[PDB]
Amino acid sequence: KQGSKGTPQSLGLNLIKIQCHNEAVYQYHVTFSPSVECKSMRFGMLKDHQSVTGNVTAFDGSILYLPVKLQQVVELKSQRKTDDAEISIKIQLTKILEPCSDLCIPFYNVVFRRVMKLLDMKLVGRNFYDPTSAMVLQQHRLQIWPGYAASIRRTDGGLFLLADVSHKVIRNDSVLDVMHAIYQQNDECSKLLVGSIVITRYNNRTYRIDDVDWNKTPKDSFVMITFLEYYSKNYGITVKEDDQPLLIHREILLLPELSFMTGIPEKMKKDFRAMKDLTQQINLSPKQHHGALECLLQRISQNETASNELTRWGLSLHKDVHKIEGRLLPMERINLRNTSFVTSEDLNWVKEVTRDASILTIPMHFWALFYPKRAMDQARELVNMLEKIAGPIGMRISPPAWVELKDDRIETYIRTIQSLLGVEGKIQMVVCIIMGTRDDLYGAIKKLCCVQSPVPSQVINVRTIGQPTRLRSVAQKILLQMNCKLGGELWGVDIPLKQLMVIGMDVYHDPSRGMRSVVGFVASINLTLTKWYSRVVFQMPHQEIVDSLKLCLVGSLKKYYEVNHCLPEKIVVYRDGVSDGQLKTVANYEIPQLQKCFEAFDNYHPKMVVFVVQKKISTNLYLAAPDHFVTPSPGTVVDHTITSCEWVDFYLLAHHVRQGCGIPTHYICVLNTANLSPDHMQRLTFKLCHMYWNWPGTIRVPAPCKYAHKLAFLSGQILHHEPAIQLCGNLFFL
RNA sequence: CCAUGUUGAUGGUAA
RNA sequence: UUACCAUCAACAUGGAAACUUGGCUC
Ligand SMILES: [Mg+2]
Ligand SMILES: [Mg+2]
Repeated sequence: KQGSKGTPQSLGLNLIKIQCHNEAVYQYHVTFSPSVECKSMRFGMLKDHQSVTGNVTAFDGSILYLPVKLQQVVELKSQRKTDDAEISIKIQLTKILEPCSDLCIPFYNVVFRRVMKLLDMKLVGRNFYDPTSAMVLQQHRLQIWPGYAASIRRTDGGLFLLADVSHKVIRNDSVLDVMHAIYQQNDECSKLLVGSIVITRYNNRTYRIDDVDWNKTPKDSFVMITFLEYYSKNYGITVKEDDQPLLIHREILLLPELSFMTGIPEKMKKDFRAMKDLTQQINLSPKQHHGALECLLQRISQNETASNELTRWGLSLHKDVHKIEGRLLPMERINLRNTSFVTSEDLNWVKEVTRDASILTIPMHFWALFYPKRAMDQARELVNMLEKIAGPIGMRISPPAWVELKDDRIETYIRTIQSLLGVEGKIQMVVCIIMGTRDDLYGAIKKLCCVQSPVPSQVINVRTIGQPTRLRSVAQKILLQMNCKLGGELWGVDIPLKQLMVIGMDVYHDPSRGMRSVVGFVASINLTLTKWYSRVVFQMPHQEIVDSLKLCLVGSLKKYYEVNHCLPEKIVVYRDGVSDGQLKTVANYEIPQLQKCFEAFDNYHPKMVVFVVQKKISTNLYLAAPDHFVTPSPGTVVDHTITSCEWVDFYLLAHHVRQGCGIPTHYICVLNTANLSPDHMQRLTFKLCHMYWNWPGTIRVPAPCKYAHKLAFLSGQILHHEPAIQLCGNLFFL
C-alpha cells in the first residue's frame, strides 16, 4: 500500500510511539463455581489472591489480562463475607496475542491515564489541564490554563499515542463576587447564571447551573454536621460570606464560594481587542503545539513514579514525536478555452478564470431582473458592471428586462416572476435582488423557479452589491455562477486513464424532520468529467433507500449510453457521510445490493472501486523546517505507519491552509476490483479535488461529494421536494 | 463529554 | 443568498462515561 509519485517530504506528526518489550500479554477467563452476586466482591476476591497472579492484574469483572504465564487451569479458594460460603475461583487460559494487537488497547489507555494522574493533572471531561503552568492576563480578571488530551491507539506501525492541546479559560473572581456586584447595583441579574458552566479550581468536579435560590441553606447544616464542616472535609475551606445563596443543578445543590465561571465572559465578547488578544493565546502555530507536546513528554520523563507505573507493563514512551516521510503529489494542469496553465504553489487560480475565456459560454438574450423600489441605483450599476466584465469571461449578455416591485411582500415577487415567465416562455434566467436577510423570500423564489416552473434563478442580496471597490469581484463570481447554472463549463483537468465514470454520494441528515435522510447522487455523463447528472432520493428507511439508488444507477448508465454510445467499464463511488462504525456494514451489505442491479443489463461486467471519505480526523502534520515547524504544503499524501491495518487507505492534504496545523482527509477503499495501483487512486482523487465549479481553487473532498452535499442541502433544506427532471442535465443547484 | 445538523457573531481571503 | 476559510457561541437529534489496584456526588 505504498508508492512513489513525487519529491519526498520529512513531515512530523503529533504521535508518540510506544515500545512494547515482552511478548507476554495473556488473556484469562475467570469464573466462580459458587455464585457471587457483587462485582465489588469479585474485585476484592482477585485482590486477596494477587500474590500468585502478581500485581499487574487488570480486571473488568469477567476477563483478566496478565503479562506473565500461569498454568492452564488455576484453582484458588476463599470464603465469602456475606454468605460465608467456600467460594472456589477458577481461572483458565484463553489465547496469546501480540502486545500490540488492537484487543489490549482499552486498558493500556487506562494505564496511561493513571500515569497522567500521577503527574498532578485534573480530569475535566476527557482532557488533562495543568493549573500551575497558566497565563494570567488579568485584563478582566482572567487566567487561562492549558491542557492536552492524549489517547493511545494502534495503527499499522504499532502502538501510537495521539496527543493534542486544548486550552481552557477561567476567571479569578468567584461567582460570589459577581453576585455581590448584582446585589450592589440593584437578584436582578442572577438570571444570567443559567447555562453557565462553573468550576471548582481544585477541579474535583465541573458543573452547569439552571437557577439560584437565596435563602434555602446559607446558614444551615448539611446532612451528616455544619455546611462549613463538610466543605472543610472536602476542601478545607473557610467561607467568606455566611449568607451566600445556593445554586441549583439538575436535584444537586452547589455553592458560590468555590464556583468559578468558565469561558469568555459575556462582556469580554463585545470587546474587540480583548477578544483578539485571547485568540492570540488560543490559536497556536505548529511551533507552540510541538512545544506543549514536548513539555508533556518531558514532564512524564522527569517523574520516576509515572515511569514506574508505565513500565510495569513493559511499555516505554520515546523522547520525541514520530517522524514520517510522505510524498508531495505533482501539480495539475488546468484547462481553459485556447489556454491552459499549471497551478500555483498555493493552489489558487482565481485570477486566471476571470481573465480568460471558459470552455462553453452560451449567450444570454432573454432574462428578467426583479428588484424593489429601494435599490434603484445599485441595481442599475450592477447591470452595467455585469456587462463590463462579460467580455473577458467570454459571455454575450443583453440588457435585462427590468421589473419594478411595488413592495417587499413575497406575493408580489412570486406573482410578477410567474406572470413574466408564463407570457414570455423564453426567459432563460431569473435574477432577484432581495432587500434583506429574508429567508422566506429566498425559499419561495427557489421553489417557484425549480419545481413549479423550470428556470434557473440567481439571488443577489442588497448588502453584497452595496459596497463599491468590491463590486468587480462580486460581479465576476455572480456571472460565473450564472454561466455554470446554464449548462456551461468553466475549466477542466485531464484524466490519464480511459473510460471511467466517477460517481459521488453524500447525505443530509435532517435535524428534526423525522430523519428524511436526503442522499445526493452526482455521476458524470461525459468522458472529460465535465458534464454531471444529478438526482435526489427522498427515503427515510435505510433498508428502502437501496432500491431507489439502484434505479438511479441504471438511469445514469442509460443516459451515459444515450449521450456517448458506449457504456463505461469502471465505476468509482466516493460514498460520504458515513460514520466509522457504519463503514463495515456499508462494506458488507449495501455495496453488493447496489451492485446487484447490474443484472438489469446483459453481458455488462463493471469494475467498481468504492471509497469512503470522512473529513473529521484528529491527526496533524507538520513540515520540518530547520529551526522550527511550519504548516504542510497542499497536496501531501501519507500512507505509512499511521493508516489502518485491515483496509488500503491514505491521508491526503489537498487544500491550502493559511496557518497552524493541517488536517488531512481519510480515504478508506472498501472495494477494489479494477486493480488500480495506490499511486493511481491517490493521484485520481487529487485530480478530482480540483473540479469544484464554485470556488476557484482546491477543496477538501472530491468535487462530486461537494456537489452531492450541495444538492442534498438545496433539496432537503430549501425545496423540501424533488426538483424537476429537465433541470438535472446541468448544475442547476449551485 | 462526544458526534450529527442547523442558526448567529467576529476575523480573514479574494482588483 | 458572490464563494471559500478559521474561531466562538447557542439550540435540536442521538449516544457514551470515570472507575482499575477500582472514579463518586453534598
Ligand atoms: Mg460531502
Ligand atoms: Mg449559490
